[PDB]
Amino acid sequence: SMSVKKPKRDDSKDLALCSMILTEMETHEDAWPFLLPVNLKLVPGYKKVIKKPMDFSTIREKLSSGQYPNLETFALDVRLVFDNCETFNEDDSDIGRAGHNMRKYFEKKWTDTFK
Repeated sequence: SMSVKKPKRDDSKDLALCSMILTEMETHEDAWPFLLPVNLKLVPGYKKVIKKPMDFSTIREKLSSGQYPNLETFALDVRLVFDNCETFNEDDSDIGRAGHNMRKYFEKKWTDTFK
């Protein structure tokens, strides 16, 4: 509260570390469904159903231009990628499985790096 602060958790490396994690996700063999925004002109249903589209290129641009205020808003957009994927894709499809694999991969890097 006013003039009463918890000790300062060092956040000065967060940008570098989120960038490293994102590189690792970009270079995963199962990243291909997530590298670019879904083409809303060419994929029936996507625009109406998926209220907040998100992809790794869009997260990379946001990260590079100071549009994440903290590491939690970064994790929210990564999870949005996989939450959208589960919304639109069957679990037993190549893309559905890719999204599960990537989410697992992310969450381990996240825990190991920050928790």
